[PDB]
Amino acid sequence: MTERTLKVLSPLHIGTGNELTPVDIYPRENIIHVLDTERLVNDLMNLGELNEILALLKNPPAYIWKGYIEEFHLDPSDYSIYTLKIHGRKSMQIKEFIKLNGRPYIPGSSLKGAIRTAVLYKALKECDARAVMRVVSKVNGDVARDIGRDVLDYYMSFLSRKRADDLLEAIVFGMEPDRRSKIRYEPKRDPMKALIVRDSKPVGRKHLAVYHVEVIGNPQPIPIWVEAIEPGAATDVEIHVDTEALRLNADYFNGLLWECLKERGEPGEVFEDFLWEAVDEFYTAVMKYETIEVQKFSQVRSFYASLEDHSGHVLRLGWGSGWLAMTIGLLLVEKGYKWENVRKKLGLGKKGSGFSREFPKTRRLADGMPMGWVVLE
Amino acid sequence: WEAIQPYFDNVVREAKNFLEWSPNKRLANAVTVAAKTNQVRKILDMARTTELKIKDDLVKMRYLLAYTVGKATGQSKYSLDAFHRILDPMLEVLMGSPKKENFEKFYDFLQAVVAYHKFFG
Amino acid sequence: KGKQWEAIQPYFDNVVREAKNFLEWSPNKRLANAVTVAAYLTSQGLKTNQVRKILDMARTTELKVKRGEGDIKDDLVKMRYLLAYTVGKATGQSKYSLDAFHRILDPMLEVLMGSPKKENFEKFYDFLQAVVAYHKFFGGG
Amino acid sequence: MDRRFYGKIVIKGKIKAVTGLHIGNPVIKDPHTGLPYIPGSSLKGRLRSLFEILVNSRLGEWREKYPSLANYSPGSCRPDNQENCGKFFNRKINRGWIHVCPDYETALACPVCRLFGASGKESNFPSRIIVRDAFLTKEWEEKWRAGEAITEAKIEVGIDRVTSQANPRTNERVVAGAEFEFEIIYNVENTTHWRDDIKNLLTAMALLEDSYLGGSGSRGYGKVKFIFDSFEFRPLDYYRTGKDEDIVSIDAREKSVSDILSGFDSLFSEVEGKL
Amino acid sequence: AFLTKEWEEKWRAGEAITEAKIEVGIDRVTSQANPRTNERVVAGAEFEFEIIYNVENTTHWRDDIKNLLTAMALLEDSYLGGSGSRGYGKVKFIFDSFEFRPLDYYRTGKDEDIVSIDAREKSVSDILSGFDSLFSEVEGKL
RNA sequence: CAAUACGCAAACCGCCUCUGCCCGC
Ligand SMILES: [Zn+2]
Repeated sequence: MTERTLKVLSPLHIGTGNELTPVDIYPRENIIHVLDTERLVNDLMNLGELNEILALLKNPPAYIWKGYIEEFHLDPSDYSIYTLKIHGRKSMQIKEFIKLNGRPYIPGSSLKGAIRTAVLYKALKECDARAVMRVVSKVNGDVARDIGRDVLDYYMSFLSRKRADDLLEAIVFGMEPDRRSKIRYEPKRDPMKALIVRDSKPVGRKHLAVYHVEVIGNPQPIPIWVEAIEPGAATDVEIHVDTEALRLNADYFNGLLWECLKERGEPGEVFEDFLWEAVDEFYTAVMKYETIEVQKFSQVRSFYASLEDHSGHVLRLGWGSGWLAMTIGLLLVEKGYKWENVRKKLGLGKKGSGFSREFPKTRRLADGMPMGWVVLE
Repeated sequence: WEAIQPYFDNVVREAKNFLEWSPNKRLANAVTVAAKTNQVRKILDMARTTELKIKDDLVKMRYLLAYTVGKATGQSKYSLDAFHRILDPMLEVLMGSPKKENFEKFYDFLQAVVAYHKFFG
Repeated sequence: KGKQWEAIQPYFDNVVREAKNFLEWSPNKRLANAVTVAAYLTSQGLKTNQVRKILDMARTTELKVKRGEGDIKDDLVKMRYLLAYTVGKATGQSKYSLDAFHRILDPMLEVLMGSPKKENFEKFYDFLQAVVAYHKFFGGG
Repeated sequence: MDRRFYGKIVIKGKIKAVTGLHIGNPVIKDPHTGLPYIPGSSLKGRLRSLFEILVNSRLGEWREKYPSLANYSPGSCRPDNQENCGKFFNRKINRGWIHVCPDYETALACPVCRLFGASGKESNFPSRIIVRDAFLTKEWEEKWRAGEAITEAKIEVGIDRVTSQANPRTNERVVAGAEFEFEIIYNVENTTHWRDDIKNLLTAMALLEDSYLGGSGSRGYGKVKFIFDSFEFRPLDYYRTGKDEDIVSIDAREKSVSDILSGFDSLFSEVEGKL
Repeated sequence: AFLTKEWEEKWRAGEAITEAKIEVGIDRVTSQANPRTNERVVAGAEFEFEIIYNVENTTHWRDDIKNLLTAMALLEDSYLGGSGSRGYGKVKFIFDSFEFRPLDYYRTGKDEDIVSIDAREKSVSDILSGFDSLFSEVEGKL
């Protein structure tokens, strides 16, 4: 297949590491507006200075620093998003979406990193009796992975910026020759270098709006303002596997993922079929796991029961996907105390350690919708 | 040690015009200047843009420099307004100036500040 | 091996700063020490590609000492901060290797701004190429 | 033995990027003008590497038509340290394996090495295509002057799984939509086989429109889209009279797959009368 | 051939003249990067050449200047030295002046040397129909 | 009442392997 289009079922924020200060914004109505400082500042000179360089650096009481253009001028906006929520007293930092010409698209590095989490989950399920024969070749540390006994039961005690997944990515994707440690990752040995995803077509201005993300898990909830693609927008993305790049590397790949493909048939032929069966088994499993916790908001469960009977492949993206959806640690729930000492080793809570709500405490949902759901087919 | 930095604040207030020194003072200022990288690159790399290039961009080069200190609030204006206080007194002069010349000695001063920023940390 | 990198460096560092001016000795001493300079830089990696901007900066005005200009102010400015930018851009395990190479040249650059231009910078540039040349002979490049 | 010359088929056109491109964290640029540009080696060494891999699978179909494919089995000399043996990728450059036929008459018979050139020990067969650099087009030369940014930046992140440790970096890519201007000249030396090499070069281009061009590519950093403008022939008589005696091939709105497909044999029909 | 009056001053003003291009080699299997560096002239630099043709026989100079402009008109489509097949050539002749420099020039010193018109013409435009018109007044001197 | 705690990249790979003065006095 080529040009496998998608749709959007919840708010979806792909960050760019940038926020809109209140000098960029003046909401005249329930609609909001993104003013053009470079053009507006250079357009407010004809009527005259050094006052703009003094007032913007001062940041006084925002509202008046954007409504002072209303005196003898008006109508200087760029994008003019919608607020779509009962907020905005400016006092906000709207996190902006990634845009190529002021037009929102989905980056392909972000949809590949979600498939890579789904594919990593499938490799650690099926592959401890076969995980030693992978590291039997030029690693010599599989005896430690055999005496502990499913390499996960060793890695909880093996650990006991952050390079925590360094060995686990080197077992499922790329066995190296040697290192100062036991093994390391080699980018030249990877089936995922044959997985080609591309940036999608740009979404559109009509489907972009500001949101009001409330954080739930504490008695005092906090709001975060953010912009995200509204649910119901459908764009098209093309994903294909280059099978010719796997035929050349039939002897050079050394990993547990390659030892999941030689059992479904020809390993350069079933990798694209293994790929989506890994998607609908990581993300349906994190979909069912969130029906256990009812701390959110009621209506959240009526979204999750409606995610079933929906054709296509369902997966998370973006910013509101929690620790449960960007991490192997869905599989590390069934350990309990084997992961309880290690979750405090890294540490989590700050400003000692969170005892009973260590990992799953935060839920970031926009307008009562669990954000970040995109369904391919 | 803030007074020795305030003793260097007079040295930042010494170079009112552009031609501060052709000798070691631009370094010796910058050693004591550099005694967060990610907040400045819309001026640091923006200096790299305007070098090859002009006059209408330099207003934006002065508008973004005050846009940095106007964004971050709280405890995040202190070294912000300080680093604000060095650059603009050498950029209020350079509006009506030669462009390919007379800027190099600041263009070599701008780069020398971040150079000792990473060495001292 | 690395046990030579601990002893010979600490034998040489007090001899390094005590001759901070580049016009120390035009005799056999500055070549005899320069082998010992690359002797404790042998056990470190010391990649040259980051130094290629500095050495070409030393190359492009080496012609300009030779009847080009009589001013090495604008060049030697550019050599001082970029060599601080060397750890100023590249950190890590190559930083501990490049800190020991920083401490020899930085005493000698500050001479060269007020130095003669036909003299005392040739005495630096000859000590420049003595560090590189033996470093290729002990096994580094 | 017997190097000859009948003409130089010139393939002008314009490389278009529908999706953003990267070369190499800055994209390398023309120093005298500041603009980024797609080099020569990234466009000739990319077509060779999408044609040595294509020939590797098909050593049964081309061996009846090309000699010196029987001298190799489809494989790799990466495990076994042998220079010229049954495996198809024979030259260890310093550490990489690139298929170069080690003789003139092997490369005269090879389908790859008669086109993308071949080194050797005392043979050194030279290429037949010369691929020039691609700068910006003259309508996109002026968006640099008008301040419409010919490039952009991109912040990714690398998520460590356990601690959710974000490790971001800033890629710098050419903006999607920027259009270059490429140049491939085919040096017609042997009239017996040039029907091949024109339908064989477009083979390597057509796989490139499905693959990526430089950069990462598996994340969005490719999408070449070859917009051809005009083949011409430039005969030997063009360089003596200086006329416009170069046969224009009409491909103003045609694709790489739309030339190699039905429509080929009528376009190159007057060149065959010129041989 | 040396750089033109202009490109001498771009070495005086501070602009570079040589660039360092990094090229790499890649294995088709393990994607093994094999890099290198090249010093090449910066693209767009400009050298002043001069090619003198010693006219020895007036019988055959028309068919011998045409051969020089045939070897030049191929060189503009080929490359001039270097790696070349990967872009590194692509050279283009910009003719300043053809001048005849006759025999009566060398004894006397009179500025009577025949100057042809080659202001804004390609190397293929000299050999274009008009070579009988560009070098027509050379026929009067034989 | 609204945010600030922190991160600006780590790696390996750095040239290669063919040729090196004939002819005529
Ligand atoms: Zn071959």
